[PDB]
Amino acid sequence: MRTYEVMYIVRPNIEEDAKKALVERFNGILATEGAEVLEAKDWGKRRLAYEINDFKDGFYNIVRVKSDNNKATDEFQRLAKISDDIIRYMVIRED
Amino acid sequence: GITHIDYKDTELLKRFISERGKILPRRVTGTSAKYQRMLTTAIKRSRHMALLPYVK
Amino acid sequence: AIKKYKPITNGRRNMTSLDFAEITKTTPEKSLLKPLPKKAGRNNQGKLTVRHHGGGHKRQYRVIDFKRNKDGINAKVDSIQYDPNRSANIALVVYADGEKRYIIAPKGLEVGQIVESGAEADIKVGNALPLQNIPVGTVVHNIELKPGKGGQIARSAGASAQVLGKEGKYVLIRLRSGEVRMILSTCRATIGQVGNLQHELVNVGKAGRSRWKGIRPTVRGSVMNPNDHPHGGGEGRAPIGRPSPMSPWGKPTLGKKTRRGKKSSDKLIVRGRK
Amino acid sequence: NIENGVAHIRSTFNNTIVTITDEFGNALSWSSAGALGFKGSKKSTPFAAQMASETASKSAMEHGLKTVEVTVKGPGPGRESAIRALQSAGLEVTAIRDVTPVPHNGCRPPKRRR
Amino acid sequence: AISQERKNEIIKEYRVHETDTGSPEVQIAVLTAEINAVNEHLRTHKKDHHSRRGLLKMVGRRRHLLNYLRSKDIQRYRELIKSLGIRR
RNA sequence: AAUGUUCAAA
RNA sequence: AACUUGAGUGCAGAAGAGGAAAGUGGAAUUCCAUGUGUAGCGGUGAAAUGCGCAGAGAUAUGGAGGAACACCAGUGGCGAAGGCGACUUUCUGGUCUGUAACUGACGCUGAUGUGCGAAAGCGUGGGGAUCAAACAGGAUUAGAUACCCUGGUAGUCCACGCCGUAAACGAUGAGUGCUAAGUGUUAGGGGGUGCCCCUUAGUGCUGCAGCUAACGCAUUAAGCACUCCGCCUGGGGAGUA
Ligand SMILES: [Mg+2]
Ligand SMILES: [Mg+2]
Ligand SMILES: [Mg+2]
Ligand SMILES: [Mg+2]
Ligand SMILES: [Mg+2]
Ligand SMILES: [Mg+2]
Ligand SMILES: [Mg+2]
Ligand SMILES: [Mg+2]
Ligand SMILES: [Mg+2]
Repeated sequence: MRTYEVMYIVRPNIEEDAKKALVERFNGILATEGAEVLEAKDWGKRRLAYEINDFKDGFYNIVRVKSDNNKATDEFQRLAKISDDIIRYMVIRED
Repeated sequence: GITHIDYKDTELLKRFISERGKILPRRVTGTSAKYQRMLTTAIKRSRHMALLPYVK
Repeated sequence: AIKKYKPITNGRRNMTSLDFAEITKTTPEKSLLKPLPKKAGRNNQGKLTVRHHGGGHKRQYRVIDFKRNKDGINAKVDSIQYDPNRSANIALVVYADGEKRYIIAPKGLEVGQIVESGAEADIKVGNALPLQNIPVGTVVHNIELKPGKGGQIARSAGASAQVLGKEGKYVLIRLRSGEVRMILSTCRATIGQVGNLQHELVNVGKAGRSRWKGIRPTVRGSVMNPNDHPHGGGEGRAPIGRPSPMSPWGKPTLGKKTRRGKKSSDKLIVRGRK
Repeated sequence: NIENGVAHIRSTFNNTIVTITDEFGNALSWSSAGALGFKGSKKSTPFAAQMASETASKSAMEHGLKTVEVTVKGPGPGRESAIRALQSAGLEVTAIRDVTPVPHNGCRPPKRRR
Repeated sequence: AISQERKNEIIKEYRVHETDTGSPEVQIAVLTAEINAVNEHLRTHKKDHHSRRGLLKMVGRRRHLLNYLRSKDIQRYRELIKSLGIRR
């Protein structure tokens, strides 16, 4: 009942099997109690408008998640920070 | 009459930032008031995911 | 929190004890208690080396581990138990093999699954895993110094160091007291902050509750007649006269850095206390 | 030392500094009003700028570069008379930049004079 | 606080079948539902203060309506207290 | 952007 | 006994820096690290104290740490008042419009009590980047304990607990009806063709009627009526014993 959109960046300096491994794990983290993933969009690499972490480029991912009990995305918000394949991320509600 | 604006909009906000990197006032641009409240809550979370820059 | 005592008796008047709230007191179980004789500061000869120790209450040593074995094998925290040896509390875990052993207690837990040596294990509270696997920014107690020994760093009540960053064979971890020290990259280090936080807020009040701990009373310098302490006896009271304060064995004691020159660690110290 | 340079000038109300460097920040020859004997608030005149850009610019003697590409620190009264007079050593100004550090309400300023 | 349909799970279960609420016996139920909706919230935010006068004001109106129904018959009041547990 | 005090009695 | 206009509850939608609890980011100041470099930077009316060849300030990269969130931003919005302005999430109060389905006067004001209550101050903790009482040094004057400059401790920062005052100010208590008009603006709702006029709620200006000592207030009254509470009775002495 709360349309959680999340979207995140992946570091450019990886190999592509790991790149299609992260999109498999983090869409299984959201798969706990309602995935509802209507788009796993690899809206691809651009030059982001400034510089972060000596990285001039990034790999975006756009994920839509619908849920009710709203426990699910906070597992992502804990577990995405501690790793370092994701330089920035957002979760934003919409109803 | 244009509908509501998210920060997935890549370039729709860029015509309303200045060439240097700051917002335009409503006096300068000439739209309504509510629309630019949606701008000021849109373009900032555009800056948080770096689709639009801080300073040129 | 602490509880405070209403002044009813002129010794009790300001005394504030520690109030045991989160304790789930089992009788401390038989398979780990190891007998500890007291010794009152007298070495293998029998003469007094360090002063100010003496008859406390008869304690009992509870063998806990720090060289955490058992990779990938879980544990359930049953109960939190009081310990008289150290200052932090202690916690009993039970492995899935069926073995019992104690660990020191992190900040918040009453049951749950924590694992050890978990090189692939999520960094929750109390979870323990080798050092280069930790991301930068977290806090950490119970740190090894030479690998495989059993930690000597941040075991007290409340203290927690934190990782500033990495090198590749070392890290740059900054301790509780303000130093910044390189440690070797493959070391166990239990995540979290060690519990029992209000331990220094106690205000023991009576003279006996330092004497029950086993702390015999000291005696100051400038009362002794001058063959036992360099601030010797003078007429009346007396200013200390000598151009610094001094120890009983004739060393200066007020602002004199003493560490043994080199001793093979100064290339690891980056920044001392300030 | 070969034929390059970015110009870092500042101009506060005291001692407008000119310092030209290479593509990195390596200090060919800095110059000031203070190396010249201006002390009684002629530390900052446009005439103090008139011997500012000269004695740094002409003191190249290793590069004598092709352009200057000024970066203007220091909002103060010696701005444009240090960039017109920079040309008097023959260095071909072609693009200017103005970088003064604007806070975003970071630290509270010192108190008002009286 | 209460949602729409949860309020619908509490409004219809007290009032007489008038098919139109807003009675001096249904407002007490939804007010108490709003109280213990919010009074559990004030346990975990003991720093908050702008929420608390919204609590205390509607406690005021509940004490008004439970001191209006006296003037009609007490037999509504007695078992109406006995079902939805208040004091007094 | 100054360095300048005072005026015995209604 | 009943009725419904007062006040409430339902229904649809509409906004908002209303609060409390976690998390993320950018500009900047300062202090450490190393490059290049050498004779001063900083300072005011003018100058000095302070820092500097043992390697400064200007500048290149990098690290650490705390504080506040430029542009939007506006007689703009929200709260009872103090106040609240980066961004996202979790919990949660309040008001506005239209609608008529219920309840049928359930309301107003409040003596004592009960609570919120800027800034400084205090207690036990932590945190300490810029500022910055006391104080220290240099000028200024006859003297300057000051205004000026270079430093700098408390404090300014967070949690828990007190203190409970201010030009806490529209210097204008609270509630409800009524008496010309223009004119901006914000949040809606209907009518007629991105535009033109109807009313509700706030919020700015100009203005008759009326009151006013005069300045001026004037549909947001200081006008015309009612209801309840707080307060004054010449200034000093005194918000003191
Ligand atoms: Mg004696
Ligand atoms: Mg002696
Ligand atoms: Mg004597
Ligand atoms: Mg002596
Ligand atoms: Mg304090
Ligand atoms: Mg000063
Ligand atoms: Mg005010
Ligand atoms: Mg007014
Ligand atoms: Mg009198």
